[PDB]
Amino acid sequence: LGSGRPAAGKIGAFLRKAVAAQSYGLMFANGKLFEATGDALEKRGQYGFSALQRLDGLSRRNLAAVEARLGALDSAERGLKERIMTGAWHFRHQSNAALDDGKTAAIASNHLLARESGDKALLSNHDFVFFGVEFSGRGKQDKPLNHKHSTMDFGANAYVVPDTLPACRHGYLTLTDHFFNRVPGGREAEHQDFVGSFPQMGAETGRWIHEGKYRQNAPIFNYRDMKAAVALHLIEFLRDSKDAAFKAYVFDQAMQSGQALDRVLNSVFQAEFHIPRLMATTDYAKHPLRPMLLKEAVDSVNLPALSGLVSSKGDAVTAMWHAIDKGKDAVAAHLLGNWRFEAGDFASAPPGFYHELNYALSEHGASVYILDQFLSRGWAAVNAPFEHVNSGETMLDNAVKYGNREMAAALIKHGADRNLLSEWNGGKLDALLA
Amino acid sequence: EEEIREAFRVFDKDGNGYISAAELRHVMTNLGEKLTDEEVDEMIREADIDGDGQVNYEEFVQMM
Amino acid sequence: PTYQYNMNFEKLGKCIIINNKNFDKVTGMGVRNGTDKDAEALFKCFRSLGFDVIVYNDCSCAKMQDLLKKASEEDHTNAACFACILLSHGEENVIYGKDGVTPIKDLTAHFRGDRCKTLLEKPKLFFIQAARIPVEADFLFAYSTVPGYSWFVQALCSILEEHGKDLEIMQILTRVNDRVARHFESQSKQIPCVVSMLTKELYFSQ
Repeated sequence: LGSGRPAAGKIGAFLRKAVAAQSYGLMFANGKLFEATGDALEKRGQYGFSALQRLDGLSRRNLAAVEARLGALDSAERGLKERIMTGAWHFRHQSNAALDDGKTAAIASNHLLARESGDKALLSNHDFVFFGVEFSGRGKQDKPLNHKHSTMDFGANAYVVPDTLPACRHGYLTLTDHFFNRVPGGREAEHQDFVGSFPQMGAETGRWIHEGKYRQNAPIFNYRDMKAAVALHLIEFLRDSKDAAFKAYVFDQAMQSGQALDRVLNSVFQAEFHIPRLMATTDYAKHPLRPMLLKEAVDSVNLPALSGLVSSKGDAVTAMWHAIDKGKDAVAAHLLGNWRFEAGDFASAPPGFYHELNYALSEHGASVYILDQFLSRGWAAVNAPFEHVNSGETMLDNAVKYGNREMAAALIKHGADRNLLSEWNGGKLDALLA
Repeated sequence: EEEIREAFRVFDKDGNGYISAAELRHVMTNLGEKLTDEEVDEMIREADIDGDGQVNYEEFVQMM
Repeated sequence: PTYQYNMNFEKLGKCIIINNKNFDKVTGMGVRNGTDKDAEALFKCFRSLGFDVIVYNDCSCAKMQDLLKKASEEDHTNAACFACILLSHGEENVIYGKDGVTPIKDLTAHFRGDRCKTLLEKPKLFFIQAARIPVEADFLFAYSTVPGYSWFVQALCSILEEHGKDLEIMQILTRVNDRVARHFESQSKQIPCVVSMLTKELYFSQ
């Protein structure tokens, strides 16, 4: 019971400091945008702590850049800075997948899903969890103010965590979307009624946000400099603004209320917070914002929600076509037993599907599980060629075309005539069988 | 900064160098700061440079 | 001559859409994401005009050659014209197949006036989308080397779905050049070129 129990926190504070250094190590090393500005880094098998040291180095540069742009702050501007500096934030992440179990909410990044099975080359920040930043400060169980970030409705469930989580000590924030660094105009903004009351502002919101000489140099700030950045970058816009009504709403009503401050910061910018690798915690809040639809759950694999969304055999057929196209296996397994279809159910083409049955099962990235279980029940013909897309070709034609060795194995296992392929396939089949 | 090298050694399974990997799993699972069991998996993945079941606290601080 | 192509036929003509989305590792090219949305917009748009649209996805160089070769050998007596759409990668006078490259001259080789009498005196439309030239008679090319987040295909459909049955083909493609020119300024001055060997004006009557 000596000095080991408090020092036991080093294990964890050091591991979260090493795991976070890998996600940033992927962003600086593999980021094409960081090479043009020279902010890129070296290449290692396990990126060291120098990746986090350049995060603080990059944050101090962007902070001192906007600090030198304004410098002489007005007296009323100093109070607005401390207002945002002292205001606690709530980070909002939306999606359609059930990411919690009622006790712990685990949200993995876009890169951690790859180890388990354009924009990715420009930034290489897909090893981070995306969050929409709310500046209300009215509690974590409070209703989410904003439903969309950069005109993107991510999902029907909102997972909110306060900035008190230890994982936020290593995160970073961009003023808008790190890729598309253009806060949209008034017509695209979410809360239209608030922006409509300020006319001369709606023409100044449609802008590109940047800092360096390159237009795409989206400003990046660490946790230590988040509040000091969004405050100064707001003052930089308020000083250039000609709107006499909006230049008075930020100094009067916005500093008093937390909701008015969010409407200002969510309209001037589109703040995006990122957490490396994984965001697993028990202190969170889940608010169902809107009802979820059928296609929303099939793509994100939300089987518990999908059980109630299907209330008829037609909705079950419609849900099956979405699993075939997007290539989800478990979604087809639940619909398999709960609803017993027939062969003529999937015979026609549903409205909104620009591919037919046989081609979707043989498309690029299609699942053999969706295909094998479909031919085992005999709900589709084995050698009937397509009559709408790539006509004159069979199931095995696409299987050998893309080179999928496993898809061609099951098609012949169900009796595929090897002599029904066109000339552009011929004898390449034997190189894929074994 | 330099005191981090002492931080792992206070609860080393042996004396110097190799530390038990499953020990660091249950340490963060209960003792120390109350961490989440879902996060514990990803912390040990990048930690064990050997990639089997051990801890190299001496080299890990030097490499990073 | 009425300075206007004769559109008094049964069917408007054939329309082939090549949609090469995935490519082999030997080519070293990436997947063209979003081209399925371009192929769907071009299908329902040209089908609305009156074409017999048939779509082919991820065709090899030998498949594309034989596809247009067998198309030019078809009977186009009851066809008012003919159209071809290409969606793949490209470089210089060549587009990318799934297994290599093929030149544009070979795709229009069997469509010359001597090698296709049924389409003689009828316009052969060619719309090319190549990211990163033969001069005959009654031919039209829509060459676009601008990648999109595509802007060209969406601007072509948005005008043909609004003025495809009331304006001439150059009025359509001219407004398409202005629409894509606006996107270079909004960023959400590269412009496609129109090579025209038409002898008459092109309207889309039934």
